[PDB]
Amino acid sequence: QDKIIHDIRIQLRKAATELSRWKLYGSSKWAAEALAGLAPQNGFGLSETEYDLYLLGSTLFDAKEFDRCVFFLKDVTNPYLKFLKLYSKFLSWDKKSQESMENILTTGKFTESQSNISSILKEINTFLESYEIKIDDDEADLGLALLYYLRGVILKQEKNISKAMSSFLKSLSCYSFNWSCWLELMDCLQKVDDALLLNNYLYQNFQFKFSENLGSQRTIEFNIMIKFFKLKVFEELNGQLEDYFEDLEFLLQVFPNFTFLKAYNATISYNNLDYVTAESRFDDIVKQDPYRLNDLETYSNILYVMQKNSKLAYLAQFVSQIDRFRPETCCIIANYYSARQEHEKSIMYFRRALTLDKKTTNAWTLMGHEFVELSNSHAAIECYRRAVDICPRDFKAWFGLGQAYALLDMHLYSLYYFQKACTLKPWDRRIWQVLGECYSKTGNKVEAIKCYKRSIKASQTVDQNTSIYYRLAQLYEELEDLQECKKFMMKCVDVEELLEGIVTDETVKARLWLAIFEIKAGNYQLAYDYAMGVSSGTSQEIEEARMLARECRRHM
Amino acid sequence: MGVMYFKKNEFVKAKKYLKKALEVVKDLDPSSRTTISIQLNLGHTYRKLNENEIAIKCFRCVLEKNDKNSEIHCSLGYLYLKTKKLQKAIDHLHKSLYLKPNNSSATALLKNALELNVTLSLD
Amino acid sequence: MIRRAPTTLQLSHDDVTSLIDDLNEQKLKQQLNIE
Repeated sequence: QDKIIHDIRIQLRKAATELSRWKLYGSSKWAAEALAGLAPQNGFGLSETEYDLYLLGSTLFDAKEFDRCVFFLKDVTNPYLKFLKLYSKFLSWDKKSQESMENILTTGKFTESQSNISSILKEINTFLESYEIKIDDDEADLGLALLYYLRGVILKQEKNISKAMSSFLKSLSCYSFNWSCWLELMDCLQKVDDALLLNNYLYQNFQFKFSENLGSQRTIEFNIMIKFFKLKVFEELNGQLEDYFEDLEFLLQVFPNFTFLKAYNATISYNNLDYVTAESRFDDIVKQDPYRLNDLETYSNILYVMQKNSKLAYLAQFVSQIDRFRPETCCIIANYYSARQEHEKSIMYFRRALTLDKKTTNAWTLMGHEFVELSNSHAAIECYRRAVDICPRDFKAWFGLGQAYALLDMHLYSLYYFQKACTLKPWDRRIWQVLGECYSKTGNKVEAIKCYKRSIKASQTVDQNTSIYYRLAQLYEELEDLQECKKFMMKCVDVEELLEGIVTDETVKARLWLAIFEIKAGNYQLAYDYAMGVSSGTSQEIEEARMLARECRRHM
Repeated sequence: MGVMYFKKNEFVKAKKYLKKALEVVKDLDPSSRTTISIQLNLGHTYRKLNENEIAIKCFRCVLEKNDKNSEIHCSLGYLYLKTKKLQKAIDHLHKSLYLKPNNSSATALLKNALELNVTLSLD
Repeated sequence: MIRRAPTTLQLSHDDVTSLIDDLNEQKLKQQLNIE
């Protein structure tokens, strides 16, 4: 620490004010909030005849009169005042850029297209090419980073992801300590192997502009929120972690009582499916910052699994009391109605929350689940599709499609959808088993076993493996490996001893088949032993086992 | 003329004239149904000529130029199905049927990709 | 004076069906080698 923390305070004060100056609410909100957690430097390149336009442009933007700002700055030769016009020009188009299909679902009304950004993108390229000083060398300043960041997000709109990375990384090199720029960098990955490749780029190829930044900040490893970058990537997708635990500790010692870190830290418990510890960590945040509403839908999601409706209802009452039209408020309320089995009304509030941001967390997927319980099976599959388009890293979106298509007669579609989600979260025990069950329709029995044998290993606890053991024998019966059927269906019989003789229905079929098989093999004494082992179940199995027992005794 | 010479199954003078047209208009007409059309046609000639490699790149650059187009996605899926890259073609197919409702040929090609996915047993 | 859309042609039915048939050939002959 020592002067390192003091050096952060001064420079973080900069990122809080200049970013707020040029109408970037999201980035400045994080930076300003980081001042409170952490335990008037002014300057800009402007002339008196041009400084008025910035006041003119800023105050019209604040009054939310977006379009008139564009006209009043029709010509601006300032290096980075042009960004403010172009930013307003972009958002003016975006609010009316609603896809026709997606709009029917998000509203339910059931009733020039994109050429603007093509001109918007071309303008940025034209301005930069004709600009005096490029990104190279120790030139450039904060203002140029905004232009490149704006250029990057427009590029992501046309799904030019490959070039989008180059623009964003180029903006961050010029100016660091901009949080909103890195959020858009998250959505560019949509894969696991590139993250380490991108990590290699930062460690070797990437370099910072020390001219703008303060001391001990050009270096990548002494930088503080490069850890924030590493923290975010390894929670969205686990993969293989590099220094994840060590750098997390250092960031925890700094930034005391920082609510975002605690919410992130507790979200790890939810990702690890440790609900009991998740509530305790979440609850402390509520006491500290009652009026913070971000990432509160995760709190409702955790409470939904525990089904603590009494606790959940008060959370909805408390959340809705202070604010009634933020996306997390409506999402929590919509989650509440589901607990009351009113799946038909939860869509309404999920619908309302979506119209607020239209790029949220997994609120699209939760909308799809509520349709499934209504047996619509067609709104859900298309509702699930929209979540795929926005965030292709969402496990639940892909799984919902494969699960929904499983109910549908055509199971062949479900294989591909499960395969993609399989790569995203290979650690889940359910997805491997469900993939194998749907994959048996394919008729290629060999690959199912490689999937099936991975399901049992990933299933951890052995008692749930009794059900899938019977599936292994059934598939092996389709091949000339009836002996292999015996050994595995013997294994589930052994698990009965481990499970204190639960003698469930699954082992009832397991025991009777083995007596029948051993009878066919001439081992009457052995088959007689399992004959009395089926002492419970349906009447027919009791009668059949007694017939096997009666038969075995005659041949002894 | 390039289309004309493509129609008579010559596939050499068509390519030459289309390439000449494209080098003439390298500087101007970045969009607006002229660069898109010529590059798409040249890629289609390359596809029929079985030179799929450069076809991949030209179809990709057209796709990144303009993205809402079912024909480009269907042709790229066909190009991938010509090789063995089914993992990177089923997504393009699905996007193509998302963009345009029927696409009967695209539906048949996607169905064939499904039977391939059933047959293959890759890890 | 206005120019209409220039002539562009896409995948016909005959060539895609021929590729379907060839694709069936190659997913039909290899399992004979396996068996």
